[PDB]
Amino acid sequence: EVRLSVPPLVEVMRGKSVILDCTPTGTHDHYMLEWFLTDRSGARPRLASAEMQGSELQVTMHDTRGRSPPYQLDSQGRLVLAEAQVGDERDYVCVVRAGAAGTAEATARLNVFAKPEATEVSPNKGTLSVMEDSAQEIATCNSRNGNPAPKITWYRNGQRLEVPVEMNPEGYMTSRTVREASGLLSLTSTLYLRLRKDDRDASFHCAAHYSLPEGRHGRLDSPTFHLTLHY
Repeated sequence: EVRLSVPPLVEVMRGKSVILDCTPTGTHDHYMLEWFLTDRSGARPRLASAEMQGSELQVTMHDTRGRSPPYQLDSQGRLVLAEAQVGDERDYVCVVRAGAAGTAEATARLNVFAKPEATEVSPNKGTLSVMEDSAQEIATCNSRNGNPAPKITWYRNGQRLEVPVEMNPEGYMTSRTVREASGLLSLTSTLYLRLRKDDRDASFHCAAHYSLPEGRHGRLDSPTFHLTLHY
């Protein structure tokens, strides 16, 4: 009886082309292969249909959701996604119809990893003062348009500031994750610290940590800055 071999997980860098395999076994010379997407509504819009006979394949496109560039099948009926985008991060179903041998389906999850833009740091140059004892707005760090969501850390003189996101009088950081209209995820963190005399000479910077395919990671450090103080 027919059986379908589809990779459960496929990972790609944004912008890179990727192919989704669907190898049927236990079929004869003649069978059909179809690709579908899954809607949050449960419905499954058809992507493409392919009729295989010996080695001859006839493909018909049926895409109704649209893509740029367009979906396409390869000579084996594999789904080809050129220039992967976050929009492509979802489930894909392959169905094979092999007549008396049967019918089978399998799902592939495609994860698209987008490295966020260069880590941008905006120091507070307006109100910092060292006479004051409250937790002052030191700077804001932005890690835009990534996927998955980036993570931000803070440093003072090369050592990590282990400040929590909880509230407290001496130091902490905020985190705001925005889901862009595109689907991409931008992160904003602001560092808040009580300032002391020693901080007059301290240098600061932030860093974004992002996930990559095969469980790899990346890291984008922002430029280092010194504090602008007012008297």
